Formats: sequence, structure tokens, C-alpha cells
Amino acid sequence: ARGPKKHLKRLAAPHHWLLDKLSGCYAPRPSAGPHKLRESLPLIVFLRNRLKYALNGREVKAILMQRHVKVDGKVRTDTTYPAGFMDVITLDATNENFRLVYDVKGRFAVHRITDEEASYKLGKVKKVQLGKKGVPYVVTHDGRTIRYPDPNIKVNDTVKIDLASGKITDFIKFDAGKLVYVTGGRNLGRIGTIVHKERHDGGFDLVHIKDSLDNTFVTRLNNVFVIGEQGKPYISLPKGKGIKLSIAEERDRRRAQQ
Amino acid sequence: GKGKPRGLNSARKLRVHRRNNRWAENNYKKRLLGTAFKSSPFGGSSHAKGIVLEKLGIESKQPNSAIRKCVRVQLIKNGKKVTAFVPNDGCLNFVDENDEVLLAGFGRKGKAKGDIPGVRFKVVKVSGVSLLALWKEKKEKPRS
Amino acid sequence: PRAPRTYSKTYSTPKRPYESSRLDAELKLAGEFGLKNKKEIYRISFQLSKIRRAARDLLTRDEKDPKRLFEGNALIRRLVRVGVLSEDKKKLDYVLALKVEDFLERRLQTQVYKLGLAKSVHHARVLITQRHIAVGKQIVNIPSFMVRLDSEKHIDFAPTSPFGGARPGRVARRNAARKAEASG
Amino acid sequence: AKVHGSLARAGKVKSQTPKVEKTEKPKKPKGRAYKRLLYTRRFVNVTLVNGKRRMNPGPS
Amino acid sequence: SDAVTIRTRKVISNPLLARKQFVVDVLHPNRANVSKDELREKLAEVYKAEKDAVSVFGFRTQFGGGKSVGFGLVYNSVAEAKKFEPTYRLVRYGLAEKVEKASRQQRKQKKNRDKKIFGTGKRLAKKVARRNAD
RNA sequence: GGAUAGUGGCCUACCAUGGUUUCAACGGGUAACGGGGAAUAAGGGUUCGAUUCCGGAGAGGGAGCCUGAGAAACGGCUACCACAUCCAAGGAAGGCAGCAGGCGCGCAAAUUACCCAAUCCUAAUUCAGGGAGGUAGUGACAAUAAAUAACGAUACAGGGCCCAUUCGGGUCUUGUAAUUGGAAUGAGUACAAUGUAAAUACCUUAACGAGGAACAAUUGGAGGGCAAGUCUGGUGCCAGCAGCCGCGGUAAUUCCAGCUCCAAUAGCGUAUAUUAAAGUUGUUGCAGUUAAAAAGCUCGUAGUUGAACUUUGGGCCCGGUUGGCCG
RNA sequence: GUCUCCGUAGUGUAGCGGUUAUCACGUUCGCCUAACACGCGAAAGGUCCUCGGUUCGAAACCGGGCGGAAACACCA
Repeated sequence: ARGPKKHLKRLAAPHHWLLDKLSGCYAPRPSAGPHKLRESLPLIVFLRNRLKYALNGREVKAILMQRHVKVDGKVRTDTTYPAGFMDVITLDATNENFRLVYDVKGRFAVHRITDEEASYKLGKVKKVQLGKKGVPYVVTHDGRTIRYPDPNIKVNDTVKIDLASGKITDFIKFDAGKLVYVTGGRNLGRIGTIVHKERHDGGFDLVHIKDSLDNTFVTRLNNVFVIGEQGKPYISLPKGKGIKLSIAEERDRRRAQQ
Repeated sequence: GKGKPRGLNSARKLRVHRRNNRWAENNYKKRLLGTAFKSSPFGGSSHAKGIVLEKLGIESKQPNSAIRKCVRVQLIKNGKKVTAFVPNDGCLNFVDENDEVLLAGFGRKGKAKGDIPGVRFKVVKVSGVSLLALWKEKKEKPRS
Repeated sequence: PRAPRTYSKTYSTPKRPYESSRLDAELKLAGEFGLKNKKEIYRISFQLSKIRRAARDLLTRDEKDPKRLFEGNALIRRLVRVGVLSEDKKKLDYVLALKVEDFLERRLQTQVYKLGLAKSVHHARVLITQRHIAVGKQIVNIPSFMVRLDSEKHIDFAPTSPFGGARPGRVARRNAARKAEASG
Repeated sequence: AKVHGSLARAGKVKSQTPKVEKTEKPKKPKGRAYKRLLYTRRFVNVTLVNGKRRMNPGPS
Repeated sequence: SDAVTIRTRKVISNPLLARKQFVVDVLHPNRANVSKDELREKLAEVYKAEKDAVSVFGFRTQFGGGKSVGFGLVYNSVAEAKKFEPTYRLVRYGLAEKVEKASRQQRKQKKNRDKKIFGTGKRLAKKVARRNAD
């Protein structure tokens, strides 16, 4: 409507943000950044409703202005910064490093990683092209541009970005027998192994990912994220590791815990 | 075959034949043709104010004997001459010429209720005060 | 532009409102259980219809059905929790065989009578509304509470009530002050 | 066929009727107590049964 | 006032904001409520701090009486309290004074009137005074 | 080939005469923004959907344009038409279908209040601004819970049963009372605390706060469907009552008042529109001899429907689900 | 608000400062049946809108008020 829109009512916000429907009629619309607004998490909601460190909106602003959090090495100062998958927030105070990894249920998590793990970030490349001056480059899922990559690196693989130096240190090829991470869709947050794939040269490539419990599901190739080989994950997996128990098994788990 | 098509690919014929056959319904024709917005004196409204032009008296229909003590009121919006009916006993004394009366339906969806011929509306409020209140002596009619 | 709140009607008026047989039935039930409005009977019947409809939809599905099993035990567990269904009747068929009297018996008004602290259901109602009776450590003034076989042992006089010790009360003080001053 | 019939008889019986005032009576209980009074009268203390129960009998 | 028994729950630590948050559970048997200054006073020594270092809000008395649930905060330093505690709670206890900036209506009218003049207006004021002197 | 940020009759020059249509084009009406959804019901379905969310159009009716990434912007300009304001008659300033409020319209719809304290947005930016928004006020649009009363003792009236010592007491009862008594909180006051940007409310709780004359609950009906009078007084085809049948012409169980009773209950009635009722829209699931309904008859397209048949049968095994001796 | 045209039984509505009556409808009354009905045979129905004067004497001569029937006005 005569230009862009800078607003988000508290009814069209993504449901994985776990926002209520009574505290105000608006939602914290993420600013333009590395990830899409529907596939990321603003810093305000993460610190106010997930970690409960801040209560009000100004408390998040005061914390952010005080140069405390560090997202992907950068301190950042925007309350609506779109932190999505494979985003590490480092806090000099409280001695905690937080990593944004999806859960089995379909939301984000508060997974805590060691300082060594926060030094590296996995990234799924999207485009490989020969740019100006003949220099090759890759386009990771976060939008980072890395020049002069490994020639073996192609589309639909994952690279290990050094974050601190912004250099590729390890690449994982996409083939059968690779542990992946589903990002997006009704089957998001599942972790499994690839057995085969039907190419379907018309768009929307499909891959048959199989869970460790012999459960198999179909997810489009655009929603996959290889996170290592079979049995060895290059990243510390979240609790549960995407078992995806049914409603019956979950109820017995609760009754075995209370 | 019960006189109707019964093929798995014959749905237009049933749909069309349904469209023409539902026109025989009184309610279907009354709603879609929109005669309530054209010929209905109220113009698709539950109530209508007007001006009391004169006091009227009509006789009952067969097997009955009474004067219904009606009234002729001109609606404001439409400007049509419409007869009304003052319901309760001793209620014409409250009403008078050049008065604002809030008309209403009579319960037959347009038709005449009983022995009253032609009259299809009843007076509910006069001069801003309800007829029932004055009849029960709960309120008094404003003078001017 | 805030999200609107959700509201629902919890009672269903009878299709035949004018019938002597049904009219006397609810009058007997209301008087026996101490109910003022027959909408209370309309409400409790509405809840019975909903659970019966939900249970009926479950009984048209085959055994070992994840949807039928999960919701079936959840509804059964809730019913046996609230005390309308006995432990040996947890088979999803007696759920359709529940009546209004069974639900009415679980109301806190009837439980107060049953434990013997009101001597009359109408006296239970005034005790309910006058805050002389509490559940656990919380004062409840709603006649319809539906105790669930676990708080039934916690039904007792509230600590902040003249009947259960505490400060003697309002009209007692006026009478006590009047006689003390008369005798002084 | 006439439409200007005499209207001087309007409110006739409304005037010739005598005037009677409602004498005060003991207050009937309202609410749950009325339902209790109905219960104690409908079933507990039913008096006139004849062959079928009667709610409001007249002078017999 | 009697047997207050201030019991704290869900205590957390924020070096980010230099404060500790906790949902304070207070029981007031046979007494109506506990005043805000009351809980703040004994909040000082349980956390080994001063009176002018704590913050409590909420305290919605539980129905029936005898219990109240509220949420409380404790700040390490006075200057940290100034720079983090919002102004409305600061003026509330004793921490600052709320100056009346007239109201919203007159401020809006004054802003529009100041918008109608292009400049400081000293030359405009002297020009209109000279022209309209007679 | 021009123009566009781009493909394109978007436009231009030339050439060909094509493109859509009974499979419902085109034209007309729309008490037509569309959808997510709402009411209603066993199922099927019908009706509605301006209205909190998403996608669109407009700033009184049209046209044109600057700036800017983004407008064909109207709380930005330019012109015309219909409106309309200030004039010391030359001239100048406007578009509330933004927040309040005013006139008119009508059956029909609120304060010319407070705050950026929350949910967010914008700027150079933590600080500032936002009738976006939130709070309060009016508010019986709709929903939830729920006061108006209960409990003892006396005067009668009972239900099993004890004495079978007469019709004596009746021990336990359930109500009727020109019987009388104790305890009980709520509505309303609110010291105070909490609430909240300041507050107003909710909750808390000092203290003050019923004995009925009291702190008073109404809305309809009592011939039938459709539960509740062969009661009293008045009226006498008059007044009037009734959604349907009908009642009233001097014996009114239907009118107008009183008594009594019943229906719902802080709710009830009425009018209009709609749904179930309606198997009276019938795909599920109508009827066509006589109640309305086989075209006079035949040919015949679109449409609908359309004979049978083409790989069976027989074994050999394996691993899963449901229960199963033995638990 | 200021100014102008009318006001007359129940409906109609005449008619005319020494004095308000008529006319049809109607309104009742004796008439018949059982209630009728038509058929009929008779008589009940106006402070002349209100007030005040002019007035021997007025409703009408005049003026004030109201009602209705028509106008123009009416930015704390």
C-alpha cells in the first residue's frame, strides 16, 4: 500500500514466538536482517519471554544499549534484530552463551553451549556463483558472503563458519547417510538420516529423512539443514534430539515424571 | 429413476433445475426480488414514525361486531398514507392529530391479523412515551 | 484492535418448554438439591449433552485408535477425578449412561449437606454465600464447585469465620454490647 | 360502508368499572425460597387430589 | 502485620541489569494487607541490603484473605537503582520528585502555536507591536 | 519501433481477420469489497458476513503533477463542478468515511476526559513524539457467576412404632401460624491498605451497616394447541380480547378490575429478518390417474446414461499387527 | 420569535350586538324478533375557543390569551 509496511498486529505474528493475545494489539515486527521475519526471533521477545531476564520493553532497550549481548560476534543494538536458526548470542555477563536451535515441538529453545562451541557456526549455502572480477563466492542461509570458497562446495551443503574470522573451515557434502535438521514446515525440528531422494526436475525437491527410531518422513529440500554425518553431529543437539514422541507417549512420560 | 438425473457427471442439470424450482417458494421470491425495499410501506424496517393525520374508525369483518378505533398516519421517510391500530382500551384519548407515533408490525408478516380489515400495523409509542406506560398510568404524555 | 475475548453460552433451553412431565421433574431435582433457577438444571444438562456427544463420537471409532484412546482416557480420567464415575465403570460406555443427578451430587452444596454441617440444603446455600465455609485454605462462596474426591477431606470451616472460632461476629457484638452496657 | 364511525364510546368500560385497591399481604419469599415453597406445596403437602392433582381449585 | 512470614519464590539473578528478581509470597493472617513500605523494610535484611535498594509491585490479595502474591526486585547500588528503576516507581517511594509539565492539552496547543511562527519570534513580536501599537 | 523499472496492443506504423459464446459469453439488477469466519441444526444443508485478522478501494465527484526507494498521496499541491468560511469588496483560507463533538437522516448507535504507565512504530535516536494505543466515563448490544434469605424453640396437623393402662403421653418427624426467640453475612457506607503514570474500580479488611413498614423482583398468561379458575364485581356483538380456532347481542371459565394459580427470572414481552421445525426445496429426501403437477404426438443436438469379454487359479516361503497353552 | 388567514353539536357545520339555531349524517327513545334485519313510529344533542371591556344589551364592535390552519424569523 503505497510503500512498505512497518507494523505487526498481535494476531499475524508467527505462532512459534509463543506470544499472547491480550498484552497489546501489536507484535515486535523484526527489522530487515539476515533472516526472514517469519523464520527468525526478535531480540526483544527472546530476552523478555524466553529468558525472562527483562520484564518490560525499555528493560530490553536498556540492556541492549549497555553493550551486553553479542549475536554472531557482533554486539548489535536493535531491539527487533531478526535472530533465526544458527544464531549464537554471547553474553559477557552471566557467563552464558545461547544458541538458537529449534525444538522437537515446533518452537525455539534456550540450549546452552560451551564457549568453544560458540566460536563456530554451521551454515547451509544457498547459491554458488562466479562474481565480479572472477571471484567465486557462496551464500549461506544467514546471507553471509564468503569469497574464494572450496571448489568442492556446491549447492545444498553446509559449511562451518569460523564466525570470529568469517572464514570457512569445514564443509559437509549432501549425500545419503547424513544427519540433518529440518528447518520449516509441519515436520520442523526433526533430526534424522537421509536414505534417498526423488529429484523431480520441476521444483520442490523431496528427501526421505529417517529418524533413529525407524520413523520416516518427507520434507522439501529447501527446509533441510545437514548438521553432520551419520552418528556424529557437528553441533550439540538439543535435548530430546527430535524423537517426536506421539501424544500417548508424551502423556506417559509426564505421568512417569510427576 | 424417480424423474431426476442420477449420473456421476450430471450436476449442472440438478443445480439449474433447483434454481428455477426454488422460485416457486414464497420466501425465496420475497427475499431475492426485494419487494420489501420497493412495495412494503415500512421499507424493510421494524418500526416507523409518522404524523397522525386523522382519527379513523373501521368495522369488523363477518362473525364479529366492534369498531377497532384505528388511525391514519403518514410515514416520514416514505411519505405514504398508512393505517395503524391503537391496541389497548381507552387509548385514542392519548393520541391526537399532528402527533409522532412509532408504528410497528402486527404479527402476520404483512397480512391483517383479525377482524380489522386492511390495518396491518399497531401504534406502540406516541409523543416519545410508550402506550403501555400511559395505559398503566406509569408515565404521563408530554404536553408540548 | 486487540484480540476479542471468547464467550459461550453454558445452558440450553428445552425445545418443549411447556410440558407437565418435564416441569415436575426439574422442580423435584431443584428442590432436592437446593437450586433457585432452573437454568442451573439447564446448565448441568448442557454439560451432560456435550460430554455425551464427545463420547458418542469416540464410540464410532475402532479399538486401538490413537485419537479414540487418548481423548477417551482423558475424558474418563477427568470424570473419575471429579467423582461422577466410579473406578469400576471406566469403560467409555457408562459415560453415555450418566444422568443429571450424578453430576448434581458432586456439587459442593450437596457435599456440605452430606458431611453434616448445614442440616438443610437451603442452609448450605446461605453458608456458601456468607463465606462461612472454605475449601482447603481458600474461602469459596460459589455453590457449584464440583469437588473431585481429593478436596472432599479438605472441606471444613474457614479460619476467618465466627462458626469455626475466630472473631465472634457482627450481630453478636451488637447484642453483646447492648447487654453488657445494660448490665453495666 | 363507512369509515367515520362514532368514536365517542372509546374507553367506556374502562370508566364504568369500579375501583379496587390491592390490599397488602404477607410477603411471598423470592428466589430459592419460592422454589422451596413450590416443592413443599406441589409434592410434600399436596392437599386436593380428587382423581387428578389440581393446582388452583375453586370454591367447591 | 502479624506473622508476615515473607517467603520468596522463583529467585533469579541478572548481572545484566544488576538486579535479582523473585515473586514474593506474603501471608497476612488476621490482618488486611501489608503496606508496600512494610515488605520493603524487611526485604533489606533478608537480602542483606538497604531499604532504598528494593522494588516490589503487584500484591493482589488472594480471595478470602490471608495471602498476597507480588513480584519483587532488589538492586545492588543506589546509582544502579536510579539508572534502571523507572521514574514512576522512583517518585513513588522517596527516590525522586515528579515535576508537573502542565498537561498534554496545553503542551500540544503551545507546540502548534510555536509551529505557526518561523523563527524565535523576537523580531516578529517587535514588528507586530510597532504596527499594532495604535 | 516507441514507452515502462520490466514481459505484454501498454502505445504507434503495416499486414492477416481473427477472439468469446446454450459447458450460460455478452447485457441488466445487486437492501454485492472478498476471504478467514458467524447463527442454525443427527447427517445433508440453508442464511448471513460493513464490523477487531489478511488481501483490496477511497479522503466530496473526477482529472493532472512535484518530492521521495516507495504516492498518482489529499491531516501534499494544481485545475473544473457541486458545497462552504473570513472580508475595512482588493483578496485569502478549507475538505472529520482520523480522535471527541455539532446539525441533518432515521426504528437504530457514547465523553468536545486522562496518560505514553503498559503493546509497538518513527527520528540523528535508550531520554523525544504518536486521539497508533492504553485508562476512565456513558452503556441491560451480546456472555459468566450470583443477593433478595436461612436456622432453633412454642399454638396446631401428621408417618412409621412403644405401651394395648380407656380418645393419655406420644418420644423422632414435616408443614400451617393476628407465636416468639437467638446466631449470619451480603447490597450500601471505606479509617486504611493494595490497585493504578495519578487515579476510578476488583480483592483484602478496622469501624458503621435487616425482623419485614423492612435493604419491598418484575415481565406475560390462566378455553384449546400451551401449564395456569366453571372464583368474585363491572360491561352487555358496546367497550374490547385473540399470532390460529374464536369470545362479548343482561347467567363472559377468553373482555375490564380483585383473589388465587402457573410460566421465565434480573429478566420477560413485542415487531421485523433468518434458521431448525420443512420429507413445504426433497443429491441424501417430495409429488404428477382423481388434492397443483406427463408437453397433442414424433423426429432430434448440446447434455445425461450406455451389453459382455482381455490374469485366473495353484502352491512355496518370509517378516509385522491382534489376541493365545505356559503367566 | 414576529406577522398574516380561519375557529361555530357527536361527525357535519350552518346562522346571525338589543335574541344559538338549522341541516343531513349521526345520538338516543317507543317499534318488532330471540337477537335481529330492513320496515319503521318519536325526540335527546352549542361559555358561539378563553379572558377582558365596549356594553340597556356582544359570540359576532374592539383588543389580549389559547387552539388549530399558514408564513417569515431564531449564531451562549
